Amino acid sequence: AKLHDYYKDEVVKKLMTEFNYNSVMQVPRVEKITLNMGVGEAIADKKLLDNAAADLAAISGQKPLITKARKSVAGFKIRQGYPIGCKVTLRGERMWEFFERLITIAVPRIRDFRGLSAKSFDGRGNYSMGVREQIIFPEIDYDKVDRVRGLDITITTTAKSDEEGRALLAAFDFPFR
Amino acid sequence: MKKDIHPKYEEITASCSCGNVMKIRSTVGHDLNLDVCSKCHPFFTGKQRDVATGGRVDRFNKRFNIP
Amino acid sequence: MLQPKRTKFRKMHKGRNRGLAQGTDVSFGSFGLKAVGRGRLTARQIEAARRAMTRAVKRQGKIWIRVFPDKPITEKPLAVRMGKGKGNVEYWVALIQPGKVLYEMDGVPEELAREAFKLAAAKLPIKTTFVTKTVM
Amino acid sequence: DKKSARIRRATRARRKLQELGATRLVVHRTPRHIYAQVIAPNGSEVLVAASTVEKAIAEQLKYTGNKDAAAAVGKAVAERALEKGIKDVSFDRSGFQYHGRVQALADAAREAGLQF
Amino acid sequence: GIREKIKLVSSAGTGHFYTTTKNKRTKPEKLELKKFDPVVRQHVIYKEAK
RNA sequence: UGCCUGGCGGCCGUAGCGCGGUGGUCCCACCUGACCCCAUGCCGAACUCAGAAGUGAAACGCCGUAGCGCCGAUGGUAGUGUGGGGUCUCCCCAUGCGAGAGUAGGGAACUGCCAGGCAU
RNA sequence: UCCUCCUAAAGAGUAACGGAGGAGCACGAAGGUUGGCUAAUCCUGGUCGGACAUCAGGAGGUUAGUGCAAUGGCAUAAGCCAGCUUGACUGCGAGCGUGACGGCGCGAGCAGGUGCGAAAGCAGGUCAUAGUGAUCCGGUGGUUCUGAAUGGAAGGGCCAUC
RNA sequence: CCGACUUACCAACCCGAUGCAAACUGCGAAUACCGGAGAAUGUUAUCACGGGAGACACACGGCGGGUGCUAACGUCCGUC
Ligand SMILES: [Mg+2]
Ligand SMILES: [Mg+2]
Ligand SMILES: [Mg+2]
Ligand SMILES: [Mg+2]
Ligand SMILES: [Mg+2]
Ligand SMILES: [Mg+2]
Ligand SMILES: [Mg+2]
Ligand SMILES: [Mg+2]
Ligand SMILES: [Mg+2]
Ligand SMILES: [Mg+2]
Ligand SMILES: [Mg+2]
Ligand SMILES: [Zn+2]
Repeated sequence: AKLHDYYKDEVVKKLMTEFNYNSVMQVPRVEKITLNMGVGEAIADKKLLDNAAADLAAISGQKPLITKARKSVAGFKIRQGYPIGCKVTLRGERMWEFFERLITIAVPRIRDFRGLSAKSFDGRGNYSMGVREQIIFPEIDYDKVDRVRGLDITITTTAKSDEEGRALLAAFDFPFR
Repeated sequence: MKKDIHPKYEEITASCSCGNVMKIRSTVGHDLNLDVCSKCHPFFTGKQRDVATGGRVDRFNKRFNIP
Repeated sequence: MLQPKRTKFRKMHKGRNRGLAQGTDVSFGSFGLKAVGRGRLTARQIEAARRAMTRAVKRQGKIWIRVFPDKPITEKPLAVRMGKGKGNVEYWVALIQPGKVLYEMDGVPEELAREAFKLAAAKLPIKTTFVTKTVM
Repeated sequence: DKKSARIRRATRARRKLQELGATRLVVHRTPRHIYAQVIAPNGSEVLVAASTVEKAIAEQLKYTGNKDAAAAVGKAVAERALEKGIKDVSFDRSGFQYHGRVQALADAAREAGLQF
Repeated sequence: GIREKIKLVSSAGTGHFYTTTKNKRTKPEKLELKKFDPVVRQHVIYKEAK
């Protein structure tokens, strides 16, 4: 919670002063971070998915969820019930630890960096993004992983709109344009 | 957290080439020395880019020694 | 040739043509052709009337078809005996009750619309009449 | 949401008890308080009740919302039912699991004398 | 009609048995079930037979 | 006795949606923490436990308001049982029953038991 | 031969070489019970990834789902998931439905012995309706029955089965 | 590096106005049927058991339909 404490001492009041919120809990707070990574090639090789699951358990210290097909789609040759994806949800101290790790170490390590887009808020303030490459996390040992495998990071926030969503992210010195 | 099934998850340390060391808890397994951090980056108010940070750039120009 | 693009079933019972009509008012245009009698309008009958009626007004105004052939009619081939299943669908018809407005017209003078409906009603088996729009 | 899910959980036991025509001991649980009512088979009239929102029970309870609070209210509700003449009831957890205070209340009622 | 009639004989040795069906191409292992024995009036293990 | 709140019903849209406002004494909810009781195909989100710092934001309750949902006559029409007629693929007459849709309107529920808080 | 809908005229039933579709199974879990859970579709944002894979939010509210046709039903789910388990129990059976009959179906409750649940309780197969074949003749196991002078035995009977 | 517009093209979903249905129903009769009570009328007209049958080729007419051509002194059902 080394950034949870950082949140509650300045950021709450910072949004309070500049948005005229009536109560302090009206200042939004990030509730969970969902770590999604859909392999899409388990049909070709089941065995690449367990290795992929191990990769995501290294980057974030949690066992990932193996998602099911949930519906048969012939355009991709999938039948329902087949393992197709990997998922983790992080809340509380583990969530904050992953958040600070991402922003401080990993986000600078992005190749061909230009920062992050500020328009991917789905209209309701919840951020979602995709990293192009996976070696950027120091948890995984370079040269011991089979292939590069990106993933999607979505920040689900209590914020009801993107404007106050941007205030929360910016008060964390999130990389906006 | 389920304990038998879950990986070991303890405290580590990570130092930057600039001499800035960050205290954090992760699962790399052992301490590491990283090269670029959030503070030493041109996008995070990076007036002092990593050019002033040496490396294989120094070996070349100290090899060549031609201004 | 008016005809449903697809149907839930390809054959239907004969049924009965009883009762009065729904849609007895000029709802779209200003003038209308209203059925006085009852009977069946084949798609060929409806389409032949439409050709005469649209050609009468020199392709002016707007023409509305208010009826649709949705009832399929089967006919046994020549010189086949009774039974051996139901016949094959030959054509489609709409059932017509007294008072139903069959065609509507707009954008043309009343004296021209009256003449156009005369030529059109010459193609229909059922007695018709000329009606105009009214405020209810 | 939360309350709607709990009602859907409780409904099957509630309707089954109504069909059996059994006196039903309904337990309610909130983070600060726990409630218990003995309900007549017709379902509209209550017979005895005991809760931690009560002047008599609160002074003894150090902190309402505890298992000891559940034991106190269970003994209290059980003695009131016993002295009125009600001896056989059917438990209605009201969509809660029979693990903590619901189990604690039921366990408290057992020693004092209810049959369920 | 792939499923075939099989006999489940009590392990109590009384000769009573039940009949049922089993698919033998899959699940080729024996079927075992604690079932009631009307002769000894008890529940005993019944084993696959026939 | 009046108001507020919680629980269990009656009842099953006149009762449900939407829009706006309003409540934290108690209550309710959010909420604090979690080796633990207990739990997550992972995750204290839910479930559970230990608590009461903050807050009524959401939710929930209450108040107001017809943009809907809903209820809805009278009259007429359709149909139809019995008997009798015609120009008999369909109608009509005597008599009995009499819709559906629509219209004028109504309408922001009413109510029972217990428990608590405030007031008298 | 059997099941579903319409014809079939608002109880049941109702014909045609009338209009349309299915069955001759499957499952020791896909059954019992306890606990838990709730879709289709669309919009917005998101690595490969696009109309359409996994993810977050929203709308929407069953427009999904049911092992297999159709109708009726299903949220207290009868739909989805997990733990434990064999009640897919044995002898009966008030009463009732449906058939000319053969027969078919439903069933509380009683007895014995069980499973799940803390308990009230639930369980005599599956959301229901197709998945089927009389009698004779034999085969197999058991049996407190019979046994052509008697004691056996063969054969027969009864029960369970092919 | 993510962009911002535009035109007389196509245009799904949605809205408003229209109809149609044996295998459509958010509505819905008249009758018919089942049951309870009451009077009057009816040679028990009702049920059960037993002795004896015949009959199981129907026809037309009305009303409600399928089939046929709302053709047939056609054909197949319901009801009188
Ligand atoms: Mg009227
Ligand atoms: Mg009306
Ligand atoms: Mg009306
Ligand atoms: Mg009928
Ligand atoms: Mg009838
Ligand atoms: Mg099933
Ligand atoms: Mg002898
Ligand atoms: Mg004969
Ligand atoms: Mg005959
Ligand atoms: Mg006849
Ligand atoms: Mg004849
Ligand atoms: Zn640095």
